[PDB]
Amino acid sequence: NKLNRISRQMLQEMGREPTPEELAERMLMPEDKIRKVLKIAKEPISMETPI
Amino acid sequence: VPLDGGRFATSDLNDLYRRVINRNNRLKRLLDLAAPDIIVRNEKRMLQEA
Amino acid sequence: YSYTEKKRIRKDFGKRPQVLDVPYLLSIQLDSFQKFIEQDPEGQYGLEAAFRSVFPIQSYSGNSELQYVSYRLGEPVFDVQECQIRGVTYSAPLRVKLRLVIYEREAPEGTVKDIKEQEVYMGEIPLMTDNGTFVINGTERVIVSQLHRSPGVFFDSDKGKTHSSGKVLYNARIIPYRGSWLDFEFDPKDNLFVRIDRRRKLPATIILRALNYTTEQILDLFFEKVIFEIRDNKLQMELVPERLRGETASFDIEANGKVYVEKGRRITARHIRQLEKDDVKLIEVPVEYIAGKVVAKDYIDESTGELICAANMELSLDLLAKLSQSGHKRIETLFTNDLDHGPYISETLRVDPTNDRLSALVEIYRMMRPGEPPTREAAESLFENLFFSEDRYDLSAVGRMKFNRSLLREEIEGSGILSKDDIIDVMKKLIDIRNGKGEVDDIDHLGNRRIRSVGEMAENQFRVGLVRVERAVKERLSLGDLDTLMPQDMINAKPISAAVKEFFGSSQLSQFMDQNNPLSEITHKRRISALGPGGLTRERAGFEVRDVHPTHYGRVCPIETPEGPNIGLINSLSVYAQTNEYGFLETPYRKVTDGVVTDEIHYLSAIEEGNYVIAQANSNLDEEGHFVEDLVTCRSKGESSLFSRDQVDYMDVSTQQVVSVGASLIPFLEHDDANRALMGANMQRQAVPTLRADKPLVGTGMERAVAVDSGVTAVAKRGGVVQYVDASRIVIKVNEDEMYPGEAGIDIYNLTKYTRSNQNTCINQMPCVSLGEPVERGDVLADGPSTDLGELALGQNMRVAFMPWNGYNFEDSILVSERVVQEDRFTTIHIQELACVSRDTKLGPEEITADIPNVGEAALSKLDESGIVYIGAEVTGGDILVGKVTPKGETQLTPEEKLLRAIFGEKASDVKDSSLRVPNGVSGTVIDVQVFTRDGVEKDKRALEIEEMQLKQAKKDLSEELQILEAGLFSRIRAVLVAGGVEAEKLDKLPRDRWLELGLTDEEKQNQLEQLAEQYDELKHEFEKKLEAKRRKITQGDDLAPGVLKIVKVYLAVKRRIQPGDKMAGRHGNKGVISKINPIEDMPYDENGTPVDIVLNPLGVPSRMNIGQILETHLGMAAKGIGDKINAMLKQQQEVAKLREFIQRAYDLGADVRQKVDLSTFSDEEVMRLAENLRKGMPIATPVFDGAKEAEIKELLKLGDLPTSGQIRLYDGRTGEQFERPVTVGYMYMLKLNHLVDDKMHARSTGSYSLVTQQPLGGKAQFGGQRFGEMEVWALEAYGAAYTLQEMLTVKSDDVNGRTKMYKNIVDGNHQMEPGMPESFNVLLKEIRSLGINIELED
Amino acid sequence: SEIGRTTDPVRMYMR
RNA sequence: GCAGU
Repeated sequence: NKLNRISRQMLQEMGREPTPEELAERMLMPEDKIRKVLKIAKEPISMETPI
Repeated sequence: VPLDGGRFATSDLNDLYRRVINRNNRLKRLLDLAAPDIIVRNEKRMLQEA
Repeated sequence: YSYTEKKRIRKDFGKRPQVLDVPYLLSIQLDSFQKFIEQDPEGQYGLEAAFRSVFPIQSYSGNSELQYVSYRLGEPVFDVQECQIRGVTYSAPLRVKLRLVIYEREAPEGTVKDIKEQEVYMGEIPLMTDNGTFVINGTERVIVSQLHRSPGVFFDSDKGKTHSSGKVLYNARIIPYRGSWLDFEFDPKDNLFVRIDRRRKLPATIILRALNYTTEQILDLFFEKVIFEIRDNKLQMELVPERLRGETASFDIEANGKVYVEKGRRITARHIRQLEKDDVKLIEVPVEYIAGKVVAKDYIDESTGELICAANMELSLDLLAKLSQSGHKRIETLFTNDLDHGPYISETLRVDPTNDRLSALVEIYRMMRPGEPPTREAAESLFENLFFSEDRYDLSAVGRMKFNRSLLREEIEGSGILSKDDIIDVMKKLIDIRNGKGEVDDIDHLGNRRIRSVGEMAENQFRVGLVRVERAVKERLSLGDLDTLMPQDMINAKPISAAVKEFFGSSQLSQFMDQNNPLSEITHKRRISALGPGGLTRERAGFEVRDVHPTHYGRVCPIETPEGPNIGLINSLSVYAQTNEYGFLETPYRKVTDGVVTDEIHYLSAIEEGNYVIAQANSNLDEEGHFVEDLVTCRSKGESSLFSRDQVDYMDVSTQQVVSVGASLIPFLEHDDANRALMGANMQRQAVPTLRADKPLVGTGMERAVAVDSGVTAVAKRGGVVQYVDASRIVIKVNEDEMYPGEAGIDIYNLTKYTRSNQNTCINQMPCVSLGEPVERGDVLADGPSTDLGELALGQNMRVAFMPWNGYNFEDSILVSERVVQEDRFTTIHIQELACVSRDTKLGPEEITADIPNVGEAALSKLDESGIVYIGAEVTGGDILVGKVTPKGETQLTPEEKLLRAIFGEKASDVKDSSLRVPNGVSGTVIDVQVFTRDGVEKDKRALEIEEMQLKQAKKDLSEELQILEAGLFSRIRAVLVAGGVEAEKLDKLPRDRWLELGLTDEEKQNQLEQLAEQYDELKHEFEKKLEAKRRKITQGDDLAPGVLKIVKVYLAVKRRIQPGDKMAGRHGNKGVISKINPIEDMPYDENGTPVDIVLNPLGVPSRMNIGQILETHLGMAAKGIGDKINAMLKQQQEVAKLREFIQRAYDLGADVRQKVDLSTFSDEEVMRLAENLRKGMPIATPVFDGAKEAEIKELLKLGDLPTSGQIRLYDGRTGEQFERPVTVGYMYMLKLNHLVDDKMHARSTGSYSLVTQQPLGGKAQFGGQRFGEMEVWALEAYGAAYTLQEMLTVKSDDVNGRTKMYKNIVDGNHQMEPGMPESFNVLLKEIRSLGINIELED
Repeated sequence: SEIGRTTDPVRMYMR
């Protein structure tokens, strides 16, 4: 949630989605922690999703 | 099952079962807490509809 | 004449002089999106209107407001091509200048405390390229236009579909643009009923009582009163005469004069004429005349305060004698004349239970939200928010226009919400239609049906995003921190960006572009679609919306439509068709003032097309303009008939006005059946571009328009002279007349070389001009795919013979000679990207490496030291393209291979070969390799090599365009310097860098020198500004998906030659699969030994009556026959006078043709270039429905010394003996369609199986398995094939222990099965048991 | 009353 | 969704 809020404010101030290597410096967490957090936050697709 | 792109892919049955178990454990909670009848009636209705 | 179209002139057999040139064919998409994004001062279109629709956003209380100043579109981060390479959307950032106005706490009028304005960023909106396509996640997408029902009111009926009694039931329906539907209808007993959102029906007067009308007001609105001023004489009755129209008078009428009609007679209009001519208005009626009459007013007794008769109550004699005691002189009564007037409203008010506003609102609430207890201020807000709130209902400008036009109001403009009188007028027109005083609307009339295009759908989705933002801003302005926040702390860009993003990427109308040839694109952009959000569903669309209405004439093609489940739901905009300012298709017509058909053009829509009489385009007329015939065939109301010359109002503007740009390319369309024309128009869009484009010898003249209006070609923006031509670029030195002051005056055109289309074909631009030759504005400079000198060339002119050949052309098969495969005619290049994605697994990273375990050393021969293939490497199926390994663990090998490891000692590796290999059957050249590396991952030697190549190429291209432009600027400087104070023999020694500071005497041209020097300096500055940006875009990281480390994309370029199985076609619906590639010596051949290229079947002509494919052949014999003469004159090296004479005879031929090619003005060099371009057959133009008559084809055959019957005697190639009858031999324009047998053939023995059910996987991409479905099981049950069936069920799909045993038995030489229970049945028993049901197996 | 007119448990809760 | 039979 903190990551989504911070990336929301960064997108609002610089007009683009922030890279994890600047999202990690607006926060104070290591960049690989931001990478694993971004890898975690996804919800599973339903297998009944039509292609 | 994990898709190769790191994301997962589930069946809708896991979502429906997970809803059932959430409402059921909450009903057991409310029955232990001696909640008012409005709340336990609403929870029984939600478990029935889940 | 031209310069690009006198290289080779297509002889035109058209006879009607064209009055309107074909418009820009992609103006639908481009005009719509331009209206979307461009700035609107008056706020009517696009983004400005969507902002003013929502802003200003006031708070819930009114202490603060968020208003909108203006918006802006940022610069896109990446170019179109960079977005296609990096797989990102080509969009522009929406920078909106907002303003937060905050007041003091208690202000008199809302006097402000502070204003804080700043430029918030809300979302990115995808931009449309200059060809009407959108690059969305790298793929080019086309948002197809939608044909939906126009907002308004529509009166319709069911024609006795209910109650089995033949009673037509009428219904009015108010459809808003955005809002809730409102229906009125008649039930089988004439009670008016209302529905909202198609839920269960209320009586219609409940909504009249929801409005504040009482019962007497309702009866006053929907009726006219008959008044009984009961004088001394029994029921002295006031009367207007016409009320007596058509009824059986059982009472006599006596009033100071004649007894007019005896009792027991029906009376006619002459009796009413009698009663109104003798001027009787007040009569004497019998006492029982009130028995049955319904009172109109609420009659009260002022003596006792009690209402002695309620309104809408049937007066009777006892009730009449009752209220007559109260001393009431006038009795008002609803006048209901049957078959002219209806009891419908009164008999409806007799049904509803509500008698005042609150009870009606409560009934509407119980209808709308059932089971929720209604309160007063909840129901009276639900109803006011249904139709009468400007934020929850919109009858838009087109909706208000159609609404007022239906009810015959005078205004075309009004409010977007309903009103009392709107609903009253809809009910009134429905009652009028019930009384026979009107007619129901036609729901699929193209004036009741309108075009919603990309720039309106995108604005709708953007407004959806803005209201999702407005709710959050209203939730935010209701807080107490309003003195510290800026407006960008309130705007989440993700609602807007998500709405626009899902519309552009994942809508039904935003479709993956069909990019086979230029025609596929140019007819996918002109597509109309009844489906989509807010449209039909292809499964629930009846036979009538799928029909060709009489109003598609000139607006929608009748021919070009799909053939599958959605036919007539996907339409194609006709050639001249346009859209209204409201979105109604309009088509152009020439006004016929006094019989002189004026060249003035008026665009008539479908509703105003029926008021006029409109002559055909085939109607003959002299140079004066008058119709030379006297009964002109015209279209009056949707029906066709003959009219006098004086009646005719308008005339068609062309003969191809009715057909689309795909069907206007079919030559001799007037001789094909409409089914075969549909098939041909659909199969032209599937032809793949061959190696060398070949123009059609028989065309229709729309080739140039289709090839130019699609952006596949390079068209000169300004005229000039070709300074430099090259396979990769064309540099044009612009003429002095066309260049601006302070400009280099040089146009560079960079050509697209060998890139992938959406359909994996090659799109590749070849320069058409030569070095030094002059070009004009609009001249085609470089061809595209399927383009020959600026014409649209979708195939090749194959010499066909119509004869049956030994059964090898049986049932629409094609026999092809080997000289079509030799000459590489239908060889097509196909480019495939293949991606090797090195991901980060949880056991460790996968690495792109060249030391692959347990693979040969010869397999890694084509990989470089970095594990990736070389560019130029000829690969076949199975070869490793990108060497990759995934780390694996927990081997746990069986004891036997454990012993095997113990004996030989080859220890297994920790990595698994997951490399990217060429798919089986594919064989081609690697032509490009792209490596995208995640930032932080160190680049391998190949990525750094590709980057130094990219940086060298970017720097070299920018330096070369700077050298070109600066050379042009210095040539312009030298031209200005010699215009006065000429140093031409001094300036040639002075170096080019010294000419700027050379002060010339300032008459006026020193201003020119100032502007040219300033242009040169800012060119030098812009070169560096572009080079540093190119360098930082090259050397920057890639925003890959989370989890992947790098992606290597290998671009194979396969050359598919023609082979048995490949689907070939013509333009007349004559498809066919090649059945044999016959040797040259086996083909039939004429008396001169020329063999036949393709042998088609005569039996495919007469039943499917595409006679055009015969005439195209007979004329293609004529065209090439001209060429074979010019070629002969080019081999004897005849003088140019004889060539000029013969080419003038070939261009003069025809019966009053509209073109005049006068070679008297051609220079001899231009005649020679033309004759060199005509030595392969003279291209002929047969426009659609005014093309070449058969007599002209025979005259052209006589000119080329050919048999005028179009038939020669052939000889068998194998036996040398003559075929007993003359054979139709000629030149048909054949097309190789994209259904290639290489992409069709697929087989599996075993492979991957599905996960839940253990059956094989789906298709040839997942290695397939063919569905042995239900009808095939019935086929095996109809035979006694019990074992074949059983092995199709058990040991080929699902018996998991049984299919491995079957494999080991087939391998061990024993064709025997041991079938068990299919695993799908165990899945079924487990899924039935997960319901509360106990299903078992008994024994 | 409104008993038996709805199937939504949200509406029954609010009722 | 878009095509092919």
